[PDB]
Amino acid sequence: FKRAEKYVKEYREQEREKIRLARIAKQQGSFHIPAEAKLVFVIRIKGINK
Amino acid sequence: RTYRVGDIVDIKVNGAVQKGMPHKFYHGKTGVVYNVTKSAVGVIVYKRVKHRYIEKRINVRIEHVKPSRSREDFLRRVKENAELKKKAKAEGVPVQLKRQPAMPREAHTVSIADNKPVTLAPVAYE
Amino acid sequence: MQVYDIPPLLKDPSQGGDATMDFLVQVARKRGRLGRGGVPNIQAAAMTVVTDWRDGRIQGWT
Amino acid sequence: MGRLQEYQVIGRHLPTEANPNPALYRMRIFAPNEVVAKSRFWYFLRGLKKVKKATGEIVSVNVISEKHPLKVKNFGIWLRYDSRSGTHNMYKEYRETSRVAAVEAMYADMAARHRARFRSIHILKVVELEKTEDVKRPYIKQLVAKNLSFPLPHRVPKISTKKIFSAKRPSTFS
Amino acid sequence: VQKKNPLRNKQIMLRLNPYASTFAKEKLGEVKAEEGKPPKVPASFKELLHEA
Amino acid sequence: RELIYKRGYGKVNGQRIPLTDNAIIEENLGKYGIICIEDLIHEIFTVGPNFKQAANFLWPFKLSNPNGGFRPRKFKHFIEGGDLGNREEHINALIRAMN
RNA sequence: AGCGAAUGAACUUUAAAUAUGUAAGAAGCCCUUGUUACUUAACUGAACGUGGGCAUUCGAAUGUAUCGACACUAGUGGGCCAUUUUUGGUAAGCAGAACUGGCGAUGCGGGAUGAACCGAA
Repeated sequence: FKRAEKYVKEYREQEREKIRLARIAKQQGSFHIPAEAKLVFVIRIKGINK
Repeated sequence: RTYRVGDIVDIKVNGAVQKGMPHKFYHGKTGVVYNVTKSAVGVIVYKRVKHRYIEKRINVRIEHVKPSRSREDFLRRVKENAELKKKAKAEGVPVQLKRQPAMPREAHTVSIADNKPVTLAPVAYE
Repeated sequence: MQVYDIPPLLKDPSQGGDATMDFLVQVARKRGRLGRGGVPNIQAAAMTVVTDWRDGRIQGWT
Repeated sequence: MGRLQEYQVIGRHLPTEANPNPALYRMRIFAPNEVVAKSRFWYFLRGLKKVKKATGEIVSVNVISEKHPLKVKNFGIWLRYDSRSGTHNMYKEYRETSRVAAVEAMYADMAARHRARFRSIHILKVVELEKTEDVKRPYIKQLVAKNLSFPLPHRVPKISTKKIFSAKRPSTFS
Repeated sequence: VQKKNPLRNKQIMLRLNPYASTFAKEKLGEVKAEEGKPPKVPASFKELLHEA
Repeated sequence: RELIYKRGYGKVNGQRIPLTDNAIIEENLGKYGIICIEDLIHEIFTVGPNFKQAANFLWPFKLSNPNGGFRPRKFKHFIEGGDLGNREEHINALIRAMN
């Protein structure tokens, strides 16, 4: 219970912390580049022929 | 150059000497020396046939062979973590020894001051 | 807890005997003191916790 | 292509110890979504300069919306299209309320009239004719003309396609 | 004997995630933004935005 | 979250057993600190130190065909109007249709 | 890319894509010290012995429906077509190599129909 309470917190802060930095850099006169994604889901949608 | 029975060599096949040249399949390959003669040398080179592999013992002259430095990485890396492991155990601070495959880039900012962007057309006219 | 993350671990039977082994395991995963099979090196993290206390990374008094 | 949007794409070469703080290029791109706007940015940039996707990064992507999508503007598009002979310039004009509606009508026009595909059309410049009497095409000038008013002859009724039979014959005066 | 979707029946959801009760009770999925008057976009960002 | 809750299955002694209880997570991944199904969500999403072991414990997800279908020209690039390749955040619309 | 670096595909600070050889520990490393039937001016090399560290990150990623040695036992040892690369030639066809893929032992959906097409076993 306590660990998932902690986990759902960081899901909220990480969204807000990425949002606020793009807002701050915009106002300060800069551009913020988010981190390239560290997780990829791959779905195979075509059969193995030829 | 001195070549010992049982070392890794690279076969380049120079076109200056027409004697003792191999086929173009053994040009630009890497094998192991197993027999040394007065003027030629014998190299075992793996070859691919369909799904399996076959070892072919061919004769290459001295003028076409060259030593490989694939041992250069392995000997350098084996020493390199060994001295650090000696150092890290002496210091009592844990140290990463393996090599990590090039993580994604993190997040940062870019100031537009002194670097006002220039707008480009799809094609260049000037 | 705030210095070294320290999520809520299980105190198990009694108090202190099993909590130290739990608090070292979470510190090993967070700091990076794992094993060859991914196991948490309890001796490494407890040394790393001892490394922090002698260096002053933990606060306390009598 | 579909619900096109117009994106501002800022990109630059990857920073280097020898060359810190790179040139920071910018292009305006008409793309259906973000992932092709980034792809079309690196397509053009590798054509002009040496910078490529592996050696570069995208600084920002921001959509741009019309100032006034409820006012009717005359737009002039200069474009360069590739045919089986070579590259040619055109200046086409269209009457819309937005810049994405300008290029949406452009791609439908070039496909219908010259059989041009998306990878052959280069949108050079899209301008809004801020004042009239700068319109130079006869079809658009025809719409701009004073106290314009036309009827609508031979308007077919909208009869439902599942109403197979009807009793009364339809009229075409509405 | 029968696979049960936690997204369909909330008893298996409460079996797996006990926090699902307090998540719905305190409306964590409807958290509002922090207060504060949002400052206007810089005028320099606007002229960049419609340069050409 | 919906991939693990709905189509989540494990590798316990080489068998595909669904994660119906929190207990079977601990008996196979509890030596890495993963004892709940929220732990497995956290490890997969925010890529952690035990991602090597969590992803292989996860059986490959047997998804269905997408509801509504693919695009008309399926075997072209996503940047060229099709479905093959990298689509970044647009994989979520495909996940919702297939799962 | 540059030659507001030098020099001039045969220019290079740098460096592609793209296929394609070779290595990525404990069955491993280095050097110290001794011998030999081999070799060298010479433990200079090869071999036999000696010493050490790390076994709770033992030295990239991903996967792993086990792997290896020995012995014994059946059926096989034809080709046709296409992509790409490549050698030669014709007025044009065409002929020959190498890789891969399909059909050969393969049913189903589609292309009205179909050995060689598309999807999918």
